[PDB]
Amino acid sequence: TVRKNQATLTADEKRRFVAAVLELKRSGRYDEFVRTHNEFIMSDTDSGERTGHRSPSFLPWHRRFLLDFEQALQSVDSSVTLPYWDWSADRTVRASLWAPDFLGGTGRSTDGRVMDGPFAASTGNWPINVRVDSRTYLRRSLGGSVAELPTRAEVESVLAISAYDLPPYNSASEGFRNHLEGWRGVNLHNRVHVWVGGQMATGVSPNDPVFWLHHAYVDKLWAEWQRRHPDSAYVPTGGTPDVVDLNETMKPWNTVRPADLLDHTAYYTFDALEHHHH
Amino acid sequence: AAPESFDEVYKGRRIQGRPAHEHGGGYEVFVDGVQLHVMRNADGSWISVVSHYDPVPTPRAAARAAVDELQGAPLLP
Ligand SMILES: [Cu+2]
Ligand SMILES: [Cu+2]
Ligand SMILES: [Cu+2]
Ligand SMILES: [Cu+2]
Repeated sequence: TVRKNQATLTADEKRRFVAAVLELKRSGRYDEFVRTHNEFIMSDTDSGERTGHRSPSFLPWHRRFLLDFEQALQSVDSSVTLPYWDWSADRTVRASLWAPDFLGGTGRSTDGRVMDGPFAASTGNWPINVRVDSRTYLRRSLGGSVAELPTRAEVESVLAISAYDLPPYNSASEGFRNHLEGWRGVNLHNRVHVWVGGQMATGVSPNDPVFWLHHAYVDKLWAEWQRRHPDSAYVPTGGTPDVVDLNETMKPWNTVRPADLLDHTAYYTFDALEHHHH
Repeated sequence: AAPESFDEVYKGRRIQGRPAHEHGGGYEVFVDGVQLHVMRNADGSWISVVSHYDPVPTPRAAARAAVDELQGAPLLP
C-alpha cells in the first residue's frame, strides 16, 4: 500500500507491474477503465453537469478511479501498487520510465507507433480497442506538441495557491484545482497529456499505461497541497447545481463522496511526503 | 452565440462545421463526413476528442488539429 516514484522501482517491481497491467488487458477489464474515462471526459462540461474533470471533483474522482484500477491490479498480483511519475524531475525521453523494460519509448515519426516496450503493438499484447479513430496501435510523440514538461518551480507556484477551488467551479476558475488541472496558469496536468501525445492526448488517454503514473503524481501533488495548507479543504460545501459538493456522492460509483477521499492515508501512503513545515 | 459554419479541404480532407455517452451540444464538426466530437470551454476556446487537453481558439482550429493528429486515419463515430 505504498506508492513509489517510478524511477525507484526495482526490476522485479517493474516486471510485476507490467504483467499485472497486461493481464487486466487480456481479460477485458482494462478496456472498460478506458471507456469509463472517455464517457466522463466527453460529458463533463463547463456549463452543465461536471464530475470527472473541469470541476472540483477532478481530484477525488481521479483518486477513486485510480484506486479502482489499483485494486484490479492487486487482484492479479497483490504486491503491485501504482507508481507515480514526477514529470518535473524525469523530464526527458531518456528517463528510465520510457525504457523497453517499463513503458517503452516514443513513437516513430511516420505514424507515431510505439515500437518497443511491453505495450508496443508488435507484441500482440496491447490492442487499442476503445478508440476515437481506426488506429489500433499505441502511439506517442514525447515532447512533440509541447516542448517542455512543467518544472519544479512551476509546480511550487501552484502548490502555493491556498484556495482549493473557486466559483464558477470549472475551467475558468482561479484556485489550486484548476491550476493543477491546467486550464489556467502555467499548466500542469493538461500539458503533460499534451506532451506525451498519442492516445494520452485524447479522451481515451488510459489506453497508455503512463496515464496511471501521471495521475498518481497529480494525486500526490493534491496530498502535498493539503500538507502545505492545513487550513484549506475541498469546496464547494453544499447546494451547488451541476457540481459535486463535499458531502455529495459521485458518479459512477454513487456510494462515495469527495469527503471520503480527502485523506489518502486511508488507502495508501507515499514513499516520501514532506510534513507540514514552515 | 455560436460560431459561423465552415467548409474547406484541409491537408486533403474535408472539414465542416455548423451550429447545432457524450455531452449536450451547440456545434457540430465533421472530418470526411464523420462527426468529430468537440466541446466549448468557458473562455470561448474549443477542444475535441482527439485533442482533449489542448484548447484552440475556434471549431475550425479543432477540426484542423484533428486532421493533423489523425495522419490520414478515418475517425470512428
Ligand atoms: Cu481525465
Ligand atoms: Cu488527465
Ligand atoms: Cu502551520
Ligand atoms: Cu457531446
